[PDB]
Amino acid sequence: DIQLTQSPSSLSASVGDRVTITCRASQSISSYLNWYQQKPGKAPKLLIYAASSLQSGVPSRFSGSGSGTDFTLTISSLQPEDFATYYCQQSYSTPRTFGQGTKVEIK
Amino acid sequence: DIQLTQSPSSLSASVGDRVTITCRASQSISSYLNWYQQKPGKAPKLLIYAASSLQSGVPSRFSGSGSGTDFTLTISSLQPEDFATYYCQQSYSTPRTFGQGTKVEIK
Amino acid sequence: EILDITPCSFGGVSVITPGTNTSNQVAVLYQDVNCTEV
Amino acid sequence: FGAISSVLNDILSRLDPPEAEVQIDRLITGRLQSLQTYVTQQLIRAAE
Amino acid sequence: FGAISSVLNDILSRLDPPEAEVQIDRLITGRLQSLQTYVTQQLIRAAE
Amino acid sequence: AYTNSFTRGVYYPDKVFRSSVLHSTQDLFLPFFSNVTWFHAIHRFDNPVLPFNDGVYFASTEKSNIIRGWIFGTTLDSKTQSLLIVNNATNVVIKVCEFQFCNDPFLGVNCTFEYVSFKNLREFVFKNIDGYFKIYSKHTPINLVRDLPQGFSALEPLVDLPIGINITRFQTLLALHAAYYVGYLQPRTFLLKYNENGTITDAVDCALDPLSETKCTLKSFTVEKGIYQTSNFRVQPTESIVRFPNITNLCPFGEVFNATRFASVYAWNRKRISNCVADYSVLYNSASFSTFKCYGVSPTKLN
Amino acid sequence: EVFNATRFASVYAWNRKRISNCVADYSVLYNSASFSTFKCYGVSPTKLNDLCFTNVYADSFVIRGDEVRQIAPGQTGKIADYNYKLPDDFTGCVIAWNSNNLDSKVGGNYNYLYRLFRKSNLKPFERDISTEIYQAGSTPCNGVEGFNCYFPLQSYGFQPTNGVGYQPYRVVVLSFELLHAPATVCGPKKSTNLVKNKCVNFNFNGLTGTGVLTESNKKFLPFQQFGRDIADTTDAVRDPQTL
Amino acid sequence: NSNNLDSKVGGNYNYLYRLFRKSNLKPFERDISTEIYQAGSTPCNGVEG
Amino acid sequence: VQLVESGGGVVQPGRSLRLSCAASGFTFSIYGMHWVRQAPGKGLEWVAVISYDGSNKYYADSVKGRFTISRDNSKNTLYLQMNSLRAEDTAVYYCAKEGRPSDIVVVVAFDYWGQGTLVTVSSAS
Ligand SMILES: *[C@@H]1O[C@H](CO)[C@@H](O[C@@H]2O[C@H](CO)[C@@H](O)[C@H](O)[C@H]2NC(C)=O)[C@H](O)[C@H]1NC(C)=O
Ligand SMILES: *[C@@H]1O[C@H](CO)[C@@H](O)[C@H](O)[C@H]1NC(C)=O
Ligand SMILES: *[C@@H]1O[C@H](CO)[C@@H](O)[C@H](O)[C@H]1NC(C)=O
Ligand SMILES: *[C@@H]1O[C@H](CO)[C@@H](O)[C@H](O)[C@H]1NC(C)=O
Ligand SMILES: *[C@@H]1O[C@H](CO)[C@@H](O)[C@H](O)[C@H]1NC(C)=O
Ligand SMILES: *[C@@H]1O[C@H](CO)[C@@H](O)[C@H](O)[C@H]1NC(C)=O
Ligand SMILES: *[C@@H]1O[C@H](CO)[C@@H](O)[C@H](O)[C@H]1NC(C)=O
Repeated sequence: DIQLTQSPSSLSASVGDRVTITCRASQSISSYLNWYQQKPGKAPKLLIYAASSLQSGVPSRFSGSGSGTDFTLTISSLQPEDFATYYCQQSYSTPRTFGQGTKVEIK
Repeated sequence: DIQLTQSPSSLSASVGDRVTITCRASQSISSYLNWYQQKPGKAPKLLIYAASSLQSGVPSRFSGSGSGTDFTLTISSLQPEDFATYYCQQSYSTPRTFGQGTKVEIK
Repeated sequence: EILDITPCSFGGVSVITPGTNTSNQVAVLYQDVNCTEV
Repeated sequence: FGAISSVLNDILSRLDPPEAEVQIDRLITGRLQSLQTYVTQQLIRAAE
Repeated sequence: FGAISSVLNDILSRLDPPEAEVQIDRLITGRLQSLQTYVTQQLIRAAE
Repeated sequence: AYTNSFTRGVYYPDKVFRSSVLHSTQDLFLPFFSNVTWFHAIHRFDNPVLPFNDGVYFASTEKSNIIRGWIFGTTLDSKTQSLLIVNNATNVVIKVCEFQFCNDPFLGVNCTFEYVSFKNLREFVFKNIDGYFKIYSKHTPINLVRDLPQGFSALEPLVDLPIGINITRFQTLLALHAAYYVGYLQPRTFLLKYNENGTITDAVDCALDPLSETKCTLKSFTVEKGIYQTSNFRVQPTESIVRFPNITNLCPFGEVFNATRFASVYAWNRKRISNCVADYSVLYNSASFSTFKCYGVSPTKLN
Repeated sequence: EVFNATRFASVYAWNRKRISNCVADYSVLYNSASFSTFKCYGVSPTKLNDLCFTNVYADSFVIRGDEVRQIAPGQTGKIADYNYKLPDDFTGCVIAWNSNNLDSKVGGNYNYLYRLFRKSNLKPFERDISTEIYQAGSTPCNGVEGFNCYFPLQSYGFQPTNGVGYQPYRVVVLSFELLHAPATVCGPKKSTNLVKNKCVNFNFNGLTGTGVLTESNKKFLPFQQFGRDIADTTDAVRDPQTL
Repeated sequence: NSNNLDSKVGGNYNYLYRLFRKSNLKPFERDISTEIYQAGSTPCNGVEG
Repeated sequence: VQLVESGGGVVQPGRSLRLSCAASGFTFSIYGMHWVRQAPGKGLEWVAVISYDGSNKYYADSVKGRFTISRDNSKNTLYLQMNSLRAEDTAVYYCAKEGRPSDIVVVVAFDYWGQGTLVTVSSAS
């Protein structure tokens, strides 16, 4: 089956920081990761599909890249509303799994 | 002749409210209503023409619809700057008339 | 390997008839084919 | 003769000149070819 | 005959009908005149 | 049971008034001397569902007006669009609902368009073409009870009506308290002899037999004594050997498409590929690619 | 009612309302500026009012801006190769005008479909509504999800803020079938009476041509209309007004 | 193109269009007739709307 | 487009419960429907997948046999019957729309979600 691994499991950073989160897949999927942002107490929001493509209405500071097994979600400049839990979601095959969730907070 | 009746005559709503203003004609015009926003003490501004078509430079939350006699202007998320008086204006024939004006206020 | 290609047999088809008003028995001539391809 | 219709009035009637020419010019070339063959047939038969 | 290739199968194989027509129609017209000429050659020589 | 469709089946193909003209037409006709499946209405027996086709010839000998109806459906079970034609005592009914048909659909003694109006041959030719449904008819009286009469009666076009379906199955409706025949048309070429008035009096199948091919070629019913060239013989290729060379090495397109450093436009790569078995078909069987417009060769055939 | 319709169908399943036995009046119909594209192929559009057709065909659907150029004879493309295919000998023409007036209300319209890739190219004039699944070579199917079993029907995301080429163009295509059959549909031209035994230019049911019209002793059959010659030239017609 | 010299900053409105006219225009015919458009239904000459 | 999640609350252990996922704003009959739970304090966990017609339904190994997800395209509503609830089943649950981004790339992604409903399997009252 497919296993999703995130690193770090959590972190904190200040406004304007460049954040990088890595999602590694069990095997070569290369086209199927999906980055979702969840504010606590609310529903997740799709951010990235195909592991490198940006969803409309999302600020351009959000950016994604990667293929094969190594994937990354980056934000050039953290903003006061960015701070939430991010899940990478592969869509390669059923049953689709998630990562362990990564919560980025303030410092 | 052609007569325009609006509903409500006026209202108040909080920021983000979906506010809907209806304009009915005397008879079927179906393509000629024009929604104009007038702030107090200033000149009116075109918002919608042909009762459902958007004027450039107008925020997307502004939205109009309708045909025949039934026409409506809808705002998805009320904003601090939307509070004004709105007039529906038919263009079917002379003498081209207006509605009774609908003032949007804050509560 | 050295191969020749010879186009497959084909000929016009002619119909032998006595005048119909005499009879309707008919014989057919196939032009320039061996009597195996028929 | 590789045109939309044989009847000349149709092509003349339905579609307007600018593209009608490309349609007729095939009718003319075909018809003119037919008539020319007939004449050459008659000339040879005339000699016989 | 002013077409992409003299061999019919080529223009038949390589291209599907919509463009094939304009190419083939040139071949057919070219061949047909060649056959037309040959017959008129025979008829005249037949008379002699 | 089988019998001989001697000459019946010719119908005025179109709307014309040829007088004493031998006019050659190519269309769906019942081939001459064909085998028609012959169904009984005696004693147990039944009227089975019959396969439709490009066309269907329906000739029935009738002595007591038993036969009243026809069915034209794809499934005949209310799932799919279904035409009906029935003739009860004085009214002709045509309906096209998605009817719930009985397994034994018989007339005992989303809906759409509707219209309302052995001694006998009620010959019919039901043909469906180009989204149009045509019916042809004739009512010649006969006295031969055993089987079909030799003779030639043309069929006038009774009615035309626009359903536009796949009709692939067929069944008839008999009054239950009268044999009927079925033949399937084919795309034959016929030479029809119009009379002075325009009643078709005789016709010849261009492909029935070697004599008949000449009549079409001469374009005459009577041909004089002699030899006549009609058609050209051809030996059809039976097998098709697909012989290509014998080398096994897949061309390196993958690295071009899976390249990492595409070169700039001014200095573009010129990777040359040869002496290998390219496979274009699976290569472009992916929906990522946006533009594929091909000029010199139609894209599908590349393989 | 076709052009003033309220529920245009999706492109994958287009309406095919048929029109017959009525007096069409095309000329006034397109004498409006609303229509944005009017390219007519088999017929010069001006002369539409004059002709007589056996039967016409009203096919309408909704597509984005970029695809309207695709609907045309001899065209290829996603909708062109998968939704609506015109034969090369198309005789008729297409209509186009946007409906941001009526569609993509404000939040993402999702009621219009796409019919993306399917196994084989679509043959001309075939509405295909079979969207069970796609296979993509690699077998595993009927477990309908996710890998190389991709659902064929995409949806249009129609937005009021969607550029100019992504907007919904409501289109309707008219295809005329012109044959030597009793013409059901015709333009709105009144008729003069009949003048006989005289060299008159004549148009019967839209047949056209001139001649000297005289009574014929020949007895047509009731169904027959057009007399014809051994050389296959028109020689007799049946008067439409009086038999 | 002439952006450098035209469309100064707020919408240049000095260039015209000549939208629909009753009939198609013959070759090399400059037309300046701007009386009004009629659109089949009789009412005009109270030219508005 | 609105998706309505409801049916959560306080439930005793070992009992059963049916959750509702109401579909509006799009042709629901054309998209697979998924349930995903997120238990308090930890992340998202894929639960169930159904076909656009319901003819093909699959679950995660953690819930097989216990859970039965249902679909009624006639009224276009989604349901999940959980039987034999236990403390590990105490979680907020999301029903999320399937489908692909506006047009071609390849991937089928999780677009518009529900709002979340908690199903607390507790003996307390
Ligand atoms: C009308 O219905 C018939 C079914 O009776 C269709 O025929 C099927 O066509 C598919 C093509 O993919 C074949 O695989 C099936 O085998 C056919 N059916 C049978 C029973 O063999 C037919 O396609 C329908 N009409 C049209 C125009 O498609
Ligand atoms: C030709 O046939 C006709 C009848 O069809 C007959 O009267 C005539 O005698 C025949 N002539 C010959 C030479 O057989
Ligand atoms: C036909 O083939 C046979 C050998 O099978 C040969 O004897 C005969 O001469 C051939 N016919 C002709 C016309 O060559
Ligand atoms: C007709 O059927 C008979 C058997 O009843 C068979 O011998 C004959 O070859 C068939 N002929 C045709 C043309 O089908
Ligand atoms: C004949 O059949 C039609 C079928 O709809 C039915 O409506 C009608 O009552 C029947 N009888 C007569 C006399 O028309
Ligand atoms: C009527 O047609 C609609 C078209 O989609 C179809 O869904 C419905 O099932 C049909 N009615 C019946 C009873 O099958
Ligand atoms: C034509 O019909 C008339 C009567 O309608 C009849 O007298 C005449 O014999 C017919 N002629 C032919 C050739 O059938």
